Amino acid sequence: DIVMTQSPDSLAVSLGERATINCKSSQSVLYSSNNKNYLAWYQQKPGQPPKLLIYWASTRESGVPDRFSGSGSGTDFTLTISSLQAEDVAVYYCQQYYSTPHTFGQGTKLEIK
Amino acid sequence: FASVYAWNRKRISNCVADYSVLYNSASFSTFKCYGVSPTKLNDLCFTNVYADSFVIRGDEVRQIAPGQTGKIADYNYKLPDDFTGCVIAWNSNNLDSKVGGNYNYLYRLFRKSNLKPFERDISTEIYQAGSTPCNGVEGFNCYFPLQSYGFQPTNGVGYQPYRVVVLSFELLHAPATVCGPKKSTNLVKNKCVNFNFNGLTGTGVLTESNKKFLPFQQFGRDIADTTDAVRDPQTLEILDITPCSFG
Amino acid sequence: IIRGWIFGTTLDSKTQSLLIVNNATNVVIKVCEFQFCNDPFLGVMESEFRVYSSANNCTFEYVSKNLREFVFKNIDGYFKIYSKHTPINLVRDLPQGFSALEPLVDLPIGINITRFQTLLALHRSAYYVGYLQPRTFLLKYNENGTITDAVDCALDPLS
Amino acid sequence: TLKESGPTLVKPTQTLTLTCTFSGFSLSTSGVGVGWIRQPPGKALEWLALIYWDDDKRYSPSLKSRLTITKDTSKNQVVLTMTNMDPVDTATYYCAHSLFLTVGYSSSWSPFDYWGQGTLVTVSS
Ligand SMILES: *[C@@H]1O[C@H](CO)[C@@H](O[C@@H]2O[C@H](CO)[C@@H](O)[C@H](O)[C@H]2NC(C)=O)[C@H](O)[C@H]1NC(C)=O
Ligand SMILES: *[C@@H]1O[C@H](CO)[C@@H](O)[C@H](O)[C@H]1NC(C)=O
Ligand SMILES: *[C@@H]1O[C@H](CO)[C@@H](O)[C@H](O)[C@H]1NC(C)=O
Ligand SMILES: *[C@@H]1O[C@H](CO)[C@@H](O)[C@H](O)[C@H]1NC(C)=O
Ligand SMILES: *[C@@H]1O[C@H](CO)[C@@H](O)[C@H](O)[C@H]1NC(C)=O
Repeated sequence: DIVMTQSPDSLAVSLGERATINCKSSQSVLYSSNNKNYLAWYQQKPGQPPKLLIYWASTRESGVPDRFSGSGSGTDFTLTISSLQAEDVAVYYCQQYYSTPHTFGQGTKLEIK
Repeated sequence: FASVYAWNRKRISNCVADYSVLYNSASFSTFKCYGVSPTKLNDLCFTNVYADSFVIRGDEVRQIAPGQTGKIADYNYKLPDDFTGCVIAWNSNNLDSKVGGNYNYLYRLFRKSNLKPFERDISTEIYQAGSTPCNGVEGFNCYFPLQSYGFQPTNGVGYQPYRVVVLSFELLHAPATVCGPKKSTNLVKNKCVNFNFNGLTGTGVLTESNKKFLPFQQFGRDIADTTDAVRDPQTLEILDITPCSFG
Repeated sequence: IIRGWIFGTTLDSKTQSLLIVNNATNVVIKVCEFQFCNDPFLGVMESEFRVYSSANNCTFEYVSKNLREFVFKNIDGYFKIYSKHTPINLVRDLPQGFSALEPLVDLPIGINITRFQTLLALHRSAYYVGYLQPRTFLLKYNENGTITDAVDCALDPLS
Repeated sequence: TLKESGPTLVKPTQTLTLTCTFSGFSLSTSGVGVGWIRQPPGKALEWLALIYWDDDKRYSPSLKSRLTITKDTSKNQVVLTMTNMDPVDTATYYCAHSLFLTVGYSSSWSPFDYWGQGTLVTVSS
């Protein structure tokens, strides 16, 4: 089991600003037969499901702003959201199929400063 | 063009190859020569030239080289470690990429073992990652082995399709084969010149004659075995050769 | 009736061979790996060519009474062919006389050769084989440049 | 484009079909599936069931006894029946569309890619 520990909880990031969320997998989740990380970042809007933002941790989903972009290495996995807009009051998740049970990020409060 | 997992293979043969029209065409984004620097190609002769053709991403052109690794060079197309030919590559975004995604260009992403150089593998068996047998159906640790580039015209460079041609000059042990062009010039008569007809090399003054060779005969010689006539290989006329005055 | 020869070391697959054929159209030189009938021939409807059953890996192609002599030799990856067509005033016996053979072809193949055969057009509706050795000859040249007579210098003391 | 239709308030112990009505794709070609999810409030999520293209069914081993899925490529749906209701199963019940399990080292099955919305379930008499 590889637990996914988030980065910034009650994030008081200002508007249009770089909001950062790290994800620390407890083990190196890299399937080395890809030369490419996998990780799926998610956005629970309150009262709404989490929706897939970036798969492969570098290949952003369709219709998503590229102001969000994924990063990370080995066990440390960051998220390069360059700008925090007013639409970004949401809850966020990071996970890995490279395990056995339903590992999870825990979810972060996005206060917009 | 042809896929990357089933590349083509044309065996160029006895011909007159002019690698200069290639080398200077300036339309190629990559022209590397390994066994032999490019300008000396139009001055050498081999037994066979092979030309392999396929289509890859933009930033996988660096795995088409001797001694590399990656999903392409591991199991799609492997170049031996003492390669001799040249590798040519140019961008082809407007031809191969189509709106909505061109899903007809596949590549192999799982194989049991890396390819031998110049080996080819078009099978389509379900790959088996884990220990559990697969029985020809998909599932966890039972994967289809081919994926497809979905090329789209609004892709950043390094994700647009590049077409690649790999020329490989080989020299078995035959008697000869294709080589580069051979110049030529006009012929002046009644002057001491340095002539050269096909390899017949000498100096003297050339006049027109009253001999008649046999259609297969290419030059004449007299007693003491000196060349005293020749046929020139374009007019089909025989010419007398006379040494240039001395005393 | 004589419709070309077939050459090579094994006259089958697993090694390369030459094939020289002539239907009622014209000559067809060819170099692949074949599978040759152990008794290969062509018929005469006029449907034919039970010669081979395989044409793999072809490395050279080409398409397009009487006495017909040929000299075949194979040096440094070149397969040379000399030939001459004289008219006999007999039908099928070897005559006497002198007639020099003029070069026809040159093929830069590389092929190894140890064996050869012949091809014949069947019935549905005479030939000789010499071998060549390293000799020394004395050729007499005409004033037009043709060989009119010769001397084999190892026949007898006079020669 | 998935969407999980179903009743909102339930009563215990009986079997319960569940309908993730989708569109935009079929569900029987090599590399396609849909995984079913729950989440009780405040908890992290819990995937429940899954079925692939030639109907390769997965379930959670805990409620393997009670979960029973089937895909509907024709309706662009999935039917999942599910028995033995209890108040700790007070969850909202999601489906998520699988695609090319070759990518499968990224989510712990919790998500996937597509993902509809969810039919709420509360266990109350
Ligand atoms: C070589 O090519 C040239 C043309 O490139 C041929 O020249 C022609 O020769 C004929 C005589 O047979 C003349 O009537 C023409 O006027 C010539 N044309 C030109 C443009 O020079 C020449 O015959 C060719 N020779 C061989 C052996 O191929
Ligand atoms: C004569 O034989 C050759 C051998 O391949 C063949 O290509 C050619 O077509 C034949 N002639 C005709 C008229 O078919
Ligand atoms: C010759 O043919 C055989 C069988 O068709 C094939 O295995 C082999 O690769 C061919 N030779 C070359 C040089 O490709
Ligand atoms: C022909 O056969 C001989 C067998 O002694 C072999 O050594 C030789 O290499 C062959 N020719 C070529 C060109 O390989
Ligand atoms: C060929 O030789 C004959 C006799 O040697 C001679 O008469 C003739 O002029 C020569 N040239 C020809 C026939 O063009």
